[PDB]
Amino acid sequence: AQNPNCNIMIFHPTKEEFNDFDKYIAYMESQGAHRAGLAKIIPPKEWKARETYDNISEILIATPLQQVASGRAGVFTQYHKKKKAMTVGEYRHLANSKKYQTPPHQNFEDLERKYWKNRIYNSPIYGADISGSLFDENTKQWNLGHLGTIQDLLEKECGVVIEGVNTPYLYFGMWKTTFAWHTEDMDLYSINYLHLGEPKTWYVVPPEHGQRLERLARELFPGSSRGCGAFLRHKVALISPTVLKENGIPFNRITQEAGEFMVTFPYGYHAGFNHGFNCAEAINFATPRWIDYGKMASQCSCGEARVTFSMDAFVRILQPERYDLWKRGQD
Ligand SMILES: O=C(O)CNC(=O)C(=O)O
Ligand SMILES: [Mg+2]
Ligand code: NI
Ligand SMILES: [Zn+2]
Repeated sequence: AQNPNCNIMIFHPTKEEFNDFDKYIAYMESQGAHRAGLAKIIPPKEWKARETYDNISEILIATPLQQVASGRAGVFTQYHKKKKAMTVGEYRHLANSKKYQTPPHQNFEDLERKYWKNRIYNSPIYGADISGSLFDENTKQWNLGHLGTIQDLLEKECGVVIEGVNTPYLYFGMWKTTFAWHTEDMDLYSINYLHLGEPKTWYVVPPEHGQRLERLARELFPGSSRGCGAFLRHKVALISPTVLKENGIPFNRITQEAGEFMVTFPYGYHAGFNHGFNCAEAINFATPRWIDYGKMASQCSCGEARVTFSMDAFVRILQPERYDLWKRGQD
């Protein structure tokens, strides 16, 4: 068995190997990369996502989200308070202000210490989930707006044509902006490209040990667990590495820098934080190996998780028994 300790693997494809996206994912899996839940892909030195980032300031962040925490430093939830619209140029200036900027630090490990110690005492503002793309249309390799769609994968594997579309999303972050512990919708893959700015630190639990993380979360968030049998689908709960180590949960960590891709694998729980002003682009995707994970994915039916149009068909075809109850949650 390849990669039996489930370590995060890092890949350095040549320009030739960067042509065929599906083939390279399958290669990474042949080496055991999925066992970690997360992999890093450093693009060939010849590749670029676009020529410059000099003209992005007029993108609108229609609904910036202030991430307000409750709990203790290592075990907390966050809620998202909607703020007034602002442009990317306005948000970058805000991120760089004395109130929100990254503090002085020695290295990534010192910054990580400061994040876990102090996150809860501040409320950073995240421009998340903004439909669009920063890939130049002429970038032909690993262009997250030109991937094969999940609907076409389901049709190729299972023969059933379904409605729905699959487009990328932009994330504009600042110091302390936080992504809570989750897997993807329908336990899909995700791919995330850090276009510019400061790093993003990731934590991940191997897919084979995901249920250990779920059992800890039910113990640590006991009211949320009674409210919903899949409450991590709400994407609000944080648990620190120190707490995970104290409770024997297997995980790994890695820092992504500008110019790098990360891939999350089906049922790979992940969480993390931004180091400073940055912009990332991400999208879900599928491969043939996903189909069995899609069929087994948990679902929130309490009404909190509220998701895309396109998830309807995935539930309806892969999980017909759950469909009725899940759709009640969506309506
Ligand atoms: O970058 C973020 O805030 C969150 N991204 C992801 O969870 C991802 O790409 O799957
Ligand atoms: Mg612009
Ligand atoms: Ni994710
Ligand atoms: Zn729920």
